[PDB]
Amino acid sequence: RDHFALDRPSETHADYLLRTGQVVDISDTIYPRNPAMYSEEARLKSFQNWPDYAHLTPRELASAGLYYTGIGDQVQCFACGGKLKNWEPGDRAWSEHRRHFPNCFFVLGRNLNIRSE
Ligand SMILES: [Zn+2]
Repeated sequence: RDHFALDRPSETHADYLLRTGQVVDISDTIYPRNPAMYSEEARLKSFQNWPDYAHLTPRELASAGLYYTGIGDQVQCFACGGKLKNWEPGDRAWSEHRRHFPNCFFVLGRNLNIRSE
């Protein structure tokens, strides 16, 4: 019969929460387009032999969700898929990433621990 007096009928898990919660962010997926550099450390490898005049720091790029494709000073976002070339002095690595691709789920909430609050 109705074990537990009901059997957790009202809300059980995501599959059930879908009725209201809904997992679909904005109906456009959101999985990384290059997990190879999902971790900051891994991203480091991306900048294997990072020049000294590129434009910005290699790590910072990783922290910004940018993976180097060996194309000179051209970096791209492995998450949403935002490539940017022809950088200039002053334009923050990801600062231009959002300007040309502001729909990056990483840009907004940053992602990763970095709780603080
Ligand atoms: Zn992005």
